[PDB]
Amino acid sequence: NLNMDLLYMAAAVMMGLAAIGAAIGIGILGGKFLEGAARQPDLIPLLRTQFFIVMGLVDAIPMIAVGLGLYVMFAVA
Amino acid sequence: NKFINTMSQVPTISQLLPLPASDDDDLKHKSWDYLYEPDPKALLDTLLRRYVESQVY
Repeated sequence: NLNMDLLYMAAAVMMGLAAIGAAIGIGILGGKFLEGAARQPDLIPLLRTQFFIVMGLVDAIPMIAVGLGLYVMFAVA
Repeated sequence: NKFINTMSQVPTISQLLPLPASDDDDLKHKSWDYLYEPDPKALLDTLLRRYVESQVY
């Protein structure tokens, strides 16, 4: 019935916005990383650690969104 | 003239422009490359002008 037709729509909108948010967030963050690695070769191993430290918080909410999208799609169905 | 020694000196003629091809080789510049404010070429021009002034002095 109608329930599943709207619930696939709901999961779709939630994971789509999650995808845009996460991907562009890490896109900007990584862009500053690469420019910071460009000029000086010394600290690639250092910035690439601060990169993960921050990239964790970028992915905080979008994986709430993805978890709940998968939850809707396979368990609310 | 060149003050080679306390006891001896010699007259000389040396080219200051165009900039002579002094060896001046290093590759450590990769580690510390200058952030050119405002521009690289403007800074380079001021540096060359100062260098000619310095060599004359």
